[PDB]
Amino acid sequence: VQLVQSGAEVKKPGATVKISCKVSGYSFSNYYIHWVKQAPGKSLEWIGYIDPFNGGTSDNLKFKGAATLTADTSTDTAYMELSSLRSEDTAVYYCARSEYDPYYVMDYWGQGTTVTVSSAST
Amino acid sequence: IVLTQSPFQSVSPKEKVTITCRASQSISSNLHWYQQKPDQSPKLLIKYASQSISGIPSRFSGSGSGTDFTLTINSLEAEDFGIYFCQQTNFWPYIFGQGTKLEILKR
Amino acid sequence: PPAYTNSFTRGVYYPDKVFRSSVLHSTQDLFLPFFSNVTWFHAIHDNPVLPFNDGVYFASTEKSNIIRGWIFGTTLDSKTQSLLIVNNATNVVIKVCEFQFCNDPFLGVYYHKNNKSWMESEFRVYSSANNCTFEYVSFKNLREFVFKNIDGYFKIYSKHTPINLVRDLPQGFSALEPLVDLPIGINITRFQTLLALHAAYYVGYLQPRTFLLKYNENGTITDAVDCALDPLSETKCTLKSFTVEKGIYQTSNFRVQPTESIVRFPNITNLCPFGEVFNATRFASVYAWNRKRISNCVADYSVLYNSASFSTFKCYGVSPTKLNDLCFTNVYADSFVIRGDEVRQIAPGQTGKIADYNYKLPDDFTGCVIAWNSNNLDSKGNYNYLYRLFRKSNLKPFERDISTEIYQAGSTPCNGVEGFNCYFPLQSYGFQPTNGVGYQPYRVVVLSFELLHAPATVCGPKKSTNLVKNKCVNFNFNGLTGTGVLTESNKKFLPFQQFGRDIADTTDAVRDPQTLEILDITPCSFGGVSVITPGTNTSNQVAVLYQDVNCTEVNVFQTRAGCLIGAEHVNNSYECDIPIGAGICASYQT
Ligand SMILES: *[C@@H]1O[C@H](CO)[C@@H](O[C@@H]2O[C@H](CO)[C@@H](O)[C@H](O)[C@H]2NC(C)=O)[C@H](O)[C@H]1NC(C)=O
Ligand SMILES: *[C@@H]1O[C@H](CO)[C@@H](O)[C@H](O)[C@H]1NC(C)=O
Ligand SMILES: *[C@@H]1O[C@H](CO)[C@@H](O)[C@H](O)[C@H]1NC(C)=O
Ligand SMILES: *[C@@H]1O[C@H](CO)[C@@H](O)[C@H](O)[C@H]1NC(C)=O
Ligand SMILES: *[C@@H]1O[C@H](CO)[C@@H](O)[C@H](O)[C@H]1NC(C)=O
Ligand SMILES: *[C@@H]1O[C@H](CO)[C@@H](O)[C@H](O)[C@H]1NC(C)=O
Ligand SMILES: *[C@@H]1O[C@H](CO)[C@@H](O)[C@H](O)[C@H]1NC(C)=O
Ligand SMILES: *[C@@H]1O[C@H](CO)[C@@H](O)[C@H](O)[C@H]1NC(C)=O
Ligand SMILES: *[C@@H]1O[C@H](CO)[C@@H](O)[C@H](O)[C@H]1NC(C)=O
Repeated sequence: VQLVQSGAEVKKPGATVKISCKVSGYSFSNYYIHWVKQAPGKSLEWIGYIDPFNGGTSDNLKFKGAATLTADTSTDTAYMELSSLRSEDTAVYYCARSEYDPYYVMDYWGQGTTVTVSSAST
Repeated sequence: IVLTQSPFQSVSPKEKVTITCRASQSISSNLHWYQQKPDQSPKLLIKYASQSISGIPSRFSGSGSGTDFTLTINSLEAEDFGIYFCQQTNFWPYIFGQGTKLEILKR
Repeated sequence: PPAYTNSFTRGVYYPDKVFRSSVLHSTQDLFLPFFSNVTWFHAIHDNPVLPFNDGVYFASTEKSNIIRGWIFGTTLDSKTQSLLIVNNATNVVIKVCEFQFCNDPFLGVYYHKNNKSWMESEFRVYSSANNCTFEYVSFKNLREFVFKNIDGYFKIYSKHTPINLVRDLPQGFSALEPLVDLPIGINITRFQTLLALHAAYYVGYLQPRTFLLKYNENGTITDAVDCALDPLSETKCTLKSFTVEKGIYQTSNFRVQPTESIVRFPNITNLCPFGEVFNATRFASVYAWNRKRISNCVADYSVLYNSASFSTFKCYGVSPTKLNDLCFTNVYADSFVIRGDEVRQIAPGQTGKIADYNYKLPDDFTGCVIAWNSNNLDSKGNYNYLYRLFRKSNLKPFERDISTEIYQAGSTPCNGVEGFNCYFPLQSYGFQPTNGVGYQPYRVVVLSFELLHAPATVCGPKKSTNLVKNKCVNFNFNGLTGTGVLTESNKKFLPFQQFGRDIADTTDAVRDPQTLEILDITPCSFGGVSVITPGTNTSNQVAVLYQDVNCTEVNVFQTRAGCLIGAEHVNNSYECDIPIGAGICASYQT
């Protein structure tokens, strides 16, 4: 019911962004989390799924940030570390609640996290 | 294992619109439809392509035939239209529709 | 815009407190090289924040004594310390006190009354002080102040000299005793001068040059020579002399730097067969799963890009771009068919039918669980597919349970026939060709490996660059490394022969692992650098001689000796004068 993300992260390209998806309102261990990228004005793009009980990272490669999805079971917070940042990674990163089994549904999500990857500082 | 949508559909209130999700080669009988309001998290309209999550308008329906999966809206309201997505199921990572911005005329 | 100009010789300073006399004494110490550019400023209609770098030169041309201030540090956030210096009514006033600074910190001038400029108490340099770790108190002219921070020591030097030039740093030599040392301990990356506002000054930057000083009898540095400035001055650092007399001195050496690097690894590096795991026609069923050894090979994931792919992809241990970047040890991709929901049931720590009974994976397993629908294929009516619906424990790590034995519910022994609650524990999945997403079988595969710690069997594909020729490069071939000039060579290497070598036991030819061909190698360049000179008594003009190179890697005359730069070949032939090599005798005259 509640997924709250760490705010916008502005980096230089090649640097690292890690983004927190904070679960509340449901059971974290009973749901995988999908991680969904929307490039600004572009389509929905799914970077990977994670498991609460495990290392359940899958990675759609495509854009490669050496990404790894870490879930903090104490705080129910899945992180997405997106490294090797590129100006095209600039986007709104959604985390999406996934089923803990095969039926892949994302009913409820984070609020989205804009990341501006540029040599242009804020 | 990549799916195809029509980028845009323009319809009028009460008229029926169908937005297609066209996946390459094999398809999976599950699919997930999403209405993205501008600058807002897309929300799942249709589950396993046959089902609405609770509270979603009865005008929101989905299906599939062959390699296509339809986002079918009957009797639109000018409040309704938005950017629409379909999500591939299984076959490794879920390849989301390019998106379809729905317009409703008659304003 | 910064208006540069030519440092000339300024910026020499007694590097220590030692005394000497009449003794050319080399020293290697941060200085301002000769004839470098200085970033020159004004006071008109001018005191930006500059980098401190390692140290800083400085000057000003003061008839008017205006430039009274210095503010050094890094942040300048008032939180760290910053030096401050003020020279007012002959009373020097100095502080490391911490305070926060103006847009334009400065001193004021209210022009021309009983107090000329007045506005001593202008004192808008800054907000206000905070913390103080030190205190001390005390175009005709020029004030040269070198500043450098080493080991808790900011340091100053100075000279006050009369000149007359309006434009620029007078050309002439005098060097800078220390005034001070301040044991402050700040770090300083930047600084700003400070001024009395109603006048030129300069900045250098210190570099780790090595100079040849010359002290005089009284012990005052009367001259200096930069070593690195130019050949004639690379000599004088060799001899320890200002006089450099006729003949060819050998100063230094020159090693052609490599282009980039070449990494080359044998083409194909063999292969790892996940297909006959994934695309195997008849999978063993979930209840008996394949365990399949894959070795001496390279993470093959490049077949897995093109396909309908896999209803899920989960491989536990490490990043999926460490598939191909990280080698593994005992590699068993587990070939089996499971029912649809059962991908959950394949995972560590799973309570479930698959997990607890027919296919059970460890909590310590590093590797894969991957799904795809075989309803498109494995479906029929196929009851040969089977599963363990019940078993009396969990399988040990990677263990299987083959039991066709009776599942015995009561203490009444069944004895190989059916009876009351007499069960055959294994059961089958009827596959109904109308199967839906919940009822579809998923062929599912699991890669066993240790992660690291045992030899690379499935390896990562190792990046082999492209090949460059006739050009000095670093390289590695097949783990053979070295640095050379890779050329094309008729050296007929043996079919199984890898290197070449040579009488001196030095790697010579190699064969490109991918495409099989005989590359030479060749050292880079070497050569000495000899500096031909007519005695400095005659000229300052030197002609370098690069021994033993072909003239590229450097009015150039390629010799039998080497690449001679700076002299003019002469068809005529005269008696020998400064013999060079191979019959080539330089001489000075027209
Ligand atoms: C030198 O002063 C600066 C204060 O600006 C310090 O430099 C910073 O050091 C951190 C390391 O923790 C770097 O990540 C920053 O990039 C540095 N800043 C700059 C502008 O380079 C430093 O602590 C000081 N040096 C010493 C030895 O104290
Ligand atoms: C000084 O800088 C100018 C550019 O303004 C450049 O043309 C000149 O070569 C520089 N001189 C030295 C000795 O580096
Ligand atoms: C110079 O400035 C300092 C600032 O601390 C002040 O104390 C001093 O009175 C001024 N005048 C002289 C002559 O030092
Ligand atoms: C040293 O200074 C004295 C001062 O008069 C002078 O007589 C002498 O020539 C000087 N010698 C040198 C080498 O500077
Ligand atoms: C490597 O690939 C090239 C491709 O044309 C081929 O010519 C060469 O023989 C290959 N070598 C090996 C060892 O696979
Ligand atoms: C399996 O065969 C398909 C052919 O449709 C091919 O695209 C895919 O790369 C193959 N993968 C494996 C693991 O054999
Ligand atoms: C060389 O010049 C010096 C002065 O630097 C002078 O004393 C000497 O006479 C010169 N040599 C000859 C041969 O004239
Ligand atoms: C010198 O280098 C040139 C390339 O500029 C080459 O053609 C020539 O053969 C070389 N000769 C010698 C003597 O090194
Ligand atoms: C020597 O004379 C020949 C003409 O016979 C000419 O080609 C050559 O350039 C001359 N040497 C020099 C250094 O000019």
